[PDB]
Amino acid sequence: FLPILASLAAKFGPKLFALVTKKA
Repeated sequence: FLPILASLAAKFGPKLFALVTKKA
């Protein structure tokens, strides 16, 4: 889903992957 942008949100946001994608 998406090009790299979704994974960039994940990587540059450890805040974002923990919050948005709930991986924390």
